[PDB]
Amino acid sequence: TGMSGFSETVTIVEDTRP
Amino acid sequence: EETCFDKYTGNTYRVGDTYERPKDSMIWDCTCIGAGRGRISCTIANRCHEGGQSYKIGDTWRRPHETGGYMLECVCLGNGKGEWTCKPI
Repeated sequence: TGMSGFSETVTIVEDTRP
Repeated sequence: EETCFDKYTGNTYRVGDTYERPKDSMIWDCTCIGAGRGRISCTIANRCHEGGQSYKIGDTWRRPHETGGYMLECVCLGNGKGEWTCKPI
């Protein structure tokens, strides 16, 4: 009678001064 | 003072600052880490991106159930997995 789920799961790492 | 610059928000952050970055029709939760490289980490793992909206943990929303006879109320749990759950109204 209900519903469940998982949304998009992402982690981004950026070195703005490499 | 060590900083991070986010080219999308246009802001400069100190190490440990957290902030939102809208991108890709989603909202990223970002952190200025620094690490001597202006390192920024951004995640959606603790958001729910459902029905074209962005929800934080504890936010609720509604969607129809598949049978169509009733509405569901959904809440974002997160759990590092973008987890959400819905109960009938």
